[PDB]
Amino acid sequence: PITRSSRAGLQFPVGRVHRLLKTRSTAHGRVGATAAVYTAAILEYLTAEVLELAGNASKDLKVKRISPRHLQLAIRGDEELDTLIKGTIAGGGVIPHIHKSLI
Amino acid sequence: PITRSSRAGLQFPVGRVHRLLKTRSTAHGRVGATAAVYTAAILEYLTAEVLELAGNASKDLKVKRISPRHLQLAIRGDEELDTLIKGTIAGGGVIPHIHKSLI
Amino acid sequence: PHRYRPGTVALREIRKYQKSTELLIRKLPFQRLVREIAQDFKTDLRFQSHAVLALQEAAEAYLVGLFEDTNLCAIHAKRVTIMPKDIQLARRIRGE
Amino acid sequence: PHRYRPGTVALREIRKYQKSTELLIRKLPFQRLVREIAQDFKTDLRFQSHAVLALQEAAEAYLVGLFEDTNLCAIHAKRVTIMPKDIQLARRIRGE
Amino acid sequence: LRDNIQGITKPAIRRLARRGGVKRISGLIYEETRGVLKIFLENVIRDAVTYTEHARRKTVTAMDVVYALKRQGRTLYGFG
Amino acid sequence: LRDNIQGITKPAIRRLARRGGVKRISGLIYEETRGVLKIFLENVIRDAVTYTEHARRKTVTAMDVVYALKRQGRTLYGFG
Amino acid sequence: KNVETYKIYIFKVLKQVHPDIGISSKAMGIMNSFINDIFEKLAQESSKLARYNKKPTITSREIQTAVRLVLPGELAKHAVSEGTKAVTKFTSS
Amino acid sequence: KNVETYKIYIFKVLKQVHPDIGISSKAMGIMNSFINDIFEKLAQESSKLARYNKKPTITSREIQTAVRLVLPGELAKHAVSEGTKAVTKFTSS
DNA sequence: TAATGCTTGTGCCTTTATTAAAGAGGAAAGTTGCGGTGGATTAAAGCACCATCGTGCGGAGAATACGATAAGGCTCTTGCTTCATTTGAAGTTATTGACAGTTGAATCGAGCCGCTCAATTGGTCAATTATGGAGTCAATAAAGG
DNA sequence: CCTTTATTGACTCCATAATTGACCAATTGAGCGGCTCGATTCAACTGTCAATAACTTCAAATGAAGCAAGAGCCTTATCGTATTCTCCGCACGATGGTGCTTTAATCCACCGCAACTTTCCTCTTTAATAAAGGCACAAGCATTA
Repeated sequence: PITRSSRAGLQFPVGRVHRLLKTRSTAHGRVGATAAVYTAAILEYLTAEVLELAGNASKDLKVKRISPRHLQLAIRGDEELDTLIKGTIAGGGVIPHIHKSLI
Repeated sequence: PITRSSRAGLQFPVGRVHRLLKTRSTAHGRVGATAAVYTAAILEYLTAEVLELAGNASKDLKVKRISPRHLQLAIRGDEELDTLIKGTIAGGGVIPHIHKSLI
Repeated sequence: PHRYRPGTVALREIRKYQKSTELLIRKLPFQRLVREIAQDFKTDLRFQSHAVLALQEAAEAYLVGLFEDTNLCAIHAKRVTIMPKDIQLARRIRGE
Repeated sequence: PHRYRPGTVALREIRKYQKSTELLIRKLPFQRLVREIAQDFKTDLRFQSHAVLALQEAAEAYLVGLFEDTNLCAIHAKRVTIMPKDIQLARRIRGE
Repeated sequence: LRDNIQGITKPAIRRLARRGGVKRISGLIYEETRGVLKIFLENVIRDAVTYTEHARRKTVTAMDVVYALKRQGRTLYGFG
Repeated sequence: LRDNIQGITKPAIRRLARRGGVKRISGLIYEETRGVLKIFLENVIRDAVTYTEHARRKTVTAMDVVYALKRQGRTLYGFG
Repeated sequence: KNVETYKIYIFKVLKQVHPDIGISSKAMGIMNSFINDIFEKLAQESSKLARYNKKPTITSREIQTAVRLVLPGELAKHAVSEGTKAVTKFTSS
Repeated sequence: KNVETYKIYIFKVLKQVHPDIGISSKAMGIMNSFINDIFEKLAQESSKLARYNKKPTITSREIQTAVRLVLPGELAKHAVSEGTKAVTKFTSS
């Protein structure tokens, strides 16, 4: 048996995503396999982007583990991820910034 | 044959709303009849409220017809409908208001 | 000859344009501008007339609302003249 | 004796609290306030601890964002002190 | 088509400001407004053209504009 | 429970203003902030209690709070 | 291909409320769009509620909860009153 | 009852990008929530697209259009490239 | 205050175009029965939420001296408003012609359902390493000189 | 710039807690086939969108002149800020008690599916009356004195 993920060269599960799409479909719709492959590929891409930025931010501070603070810094430092992710991160804090006229 | 609308004492259609709800359900859902009755009653209530306010606004201006201007006036003059309806009305204009410091 | 002090005819125009409901921008320049903008996304597009009309209504409503916000921002700073900084402040607070 | 000019310790606190990530309001008063507010919607309710924690985090984030907007509004009017009118203007432009 | 943004004349901007209750206007307001309008139109037209391309068509329809406006939380009534 | 809104002391409000980059604060700010916080809490708690009542329960769950926050466009991560 | 709208029922309600006032075509289209928007919101909220509690059937309880979540205050209370009255009349008929 | 999460696959991706960096439990939960949110948005947009054009089935075309509608600019371009590459590899395998 | 220009609200003719009324037909809602899945009911057991005490210490409340900021007033000039003259481009009307949208069949391709196998993923346990506390030293900045 | 004093980053060590690796089970994804519907291709009608001229006239451009509003500077007094002393209630640590949530089995009840009948809701045609354009016009405001 060969998994669909190894067939498409992915790390994320294709069968699980296909099952979730089928569960969430409306009024006896249908879902193809290429849809699941596409969705898994995009999820993997977004995860890799966020994790790469977070790991670089972590290495900037000379630590070996990622915490919510590093995720907050990585997301708020990137414009595309800032637009995409509008949510609140628990324990993330804010980006240090002070206005010029207050100094 | 007795229609469901006359059985429930409504003007809006119950069968049409039930069919639409059944169409919009997701992944082997089910819809009862009381749901359709409830939805039709609420739609009728909202329509009656908006039409009553619009007709009063129309009579304030000594006309015998309702236009988008009257709908805009009625909706923006009522806080509940102002919160509920945030859309833009084509041909409605604005509510006449001027600031005290500009006069 | 007869002359009016500044701000009187402005108030008359404010009262006159707040009572009407017609469109305020000409149609042909707007259609040309929309076509030029859409040229950058796909080549040789065709437009339906009601599409251009809907775009014009939405744009005019957006601009009127933004000008109301700008007027509030200008009054807050003890002025009657609106400046680009007020537009920038309103757009920043709105999240744009 | 040794004293500091006004605004120096304020800047130190600004730099200190922008670097940490902990909660700033005490937990027991917030829990009591939440229970009192919920008393008006249903009688004899029970609360899970994580629910109160989530409410506190959301409220603190909301207040910090509102204070950033208020600071912008105060700077626009050539001031360094924030006033209730700035909060009112920010909440009006936000659509609240 | 080139340099069509200048077709939005200053009198039209003045009328739009009048409808909003504005009494006095500066000189750079017109350029600022032209830029803002261009950004807004770019967003809406991009979404509408995507909707048109999905349906394998070549003409932009008013319903594509309606959907594109609704996507950004700018629902419009009277054309749907 | 009565008069618990005053349990949000002014040092806590000062710390919250410090985190937001504020340098000077007036005197009525504390009352204004208390009112604003009360309104926000009322909205969120009303939605959460409705969610709890639908499920035929008597205890408020963190997931009800998460859903109530997501309803008003205030999505929160770390508790779901 | 015929198109389905609510114009007949809007006319019936208007003649119930104001016997001697008419309506134009643009206003009728606007009201049709508004009704469609409200129906969208209600159906969406009901589906989400059914998903959260792991029950596949939409009942008047889900509709009532969705109405309480969507409409504000006095509107919600009066709408709940009308819906309950209609359901009682339907069952008792 | 077993609960489904993406922790294993997030760990695999992290070990791909940074072989010598770990992750805590809170950060992993946050990432799980973020992935769930993105999946929700994509599925919602695909369903709406299928409804508009009267096509019952969801294909990679609907997913591509939904991705173009949801993600901004360069993110959308790169994501489309990766998705197309994955689909081509899947079909050719 | 006051007249007097001037612009707007009110009354009337027009005429017209836009909403109310009627008709055919076709699309959908009501009726009845049948089966099978989903909602409501009851009991148990365990976990979770509330109430009690102790305590002791770090944060909160009140007074104090005071320096710096918001507010008010005056000058002033440069930029934005009002008005005329001339022109140029938008708006209206009628006309061609081709392109693209829509509809109707035919057909091949693909997704769903169904049972078995076995590999994959979730939960539990011990640990070792990265992280927080505490103390100390040196580098940096601030208040007065 | 210099000196003194308070503050914070960098270094070291110690404890510890929390992330990683290993092992059991229990869950669902892959496989193969049969079948039926849905996306794709092709042809024909035909609706409408883009391009053309001809003409008018009303709004847009430009300039002159004028006036008042934003901006800068100076003064004041009051009000938030930094510091010290006292106390007070919050957070940490155990301990009961109970009530509310979840799970499992059962019963019933109600909703979807399928075919037939009928009646009601939706495009097409006519009109008649309410509303915008034009004319006339009284009256209430704006302006210089």
